[PDB]
Amino acid sequence: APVDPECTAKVGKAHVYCEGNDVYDVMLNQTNLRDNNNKYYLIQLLEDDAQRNFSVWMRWGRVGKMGQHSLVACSGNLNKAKEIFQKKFLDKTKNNWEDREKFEKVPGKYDMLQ
DNA sequence: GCGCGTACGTGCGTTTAAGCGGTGCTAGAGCTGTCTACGACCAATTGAGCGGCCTCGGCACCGGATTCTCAGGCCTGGCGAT
Repeated sequence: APVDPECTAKVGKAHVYCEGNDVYDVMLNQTNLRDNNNKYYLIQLLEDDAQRNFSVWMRWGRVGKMGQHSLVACSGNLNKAKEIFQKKFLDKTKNNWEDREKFEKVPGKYDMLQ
């Protein structure tokens, strides 16, 4: 699970956060020819290499384009970083992160790659 | 090949002058009669029209010069989607 190369402030200084089978790195997509949508949204919970400190990276646009981004700082509070990661995934897909081993999908919202 | 905008083809209802048969009249095409205006007939005169003759400048056109306009390019704002 690599850190986004567009995360130029934190790539090569941090890793993706993981626990047991779970991995806090996910790419969302939404494509719809009726209204000409073809877009993406990357989400990553990142932890620094040298110290127990956290951020949520996010990067989005039209598919294959640079678009926009944000690096949300969480200090030593992993629970805040988990909450922000899970909230963005929930708001973009109308369904939970945790009890979704089977990926159900709804209209007007993002899909997710494997 | 086709998205989608619309106008006339097709069915029902209203009502008006087309189509019609009788009544009635004089407007005017056609018949019969008047009579003199004028083309073609018939001839001599004579110059305009047409056949041969020039002769000159309108036109085509080759040399040289300038403007018109199509083809081959260039850059900044509108607003599209994120």
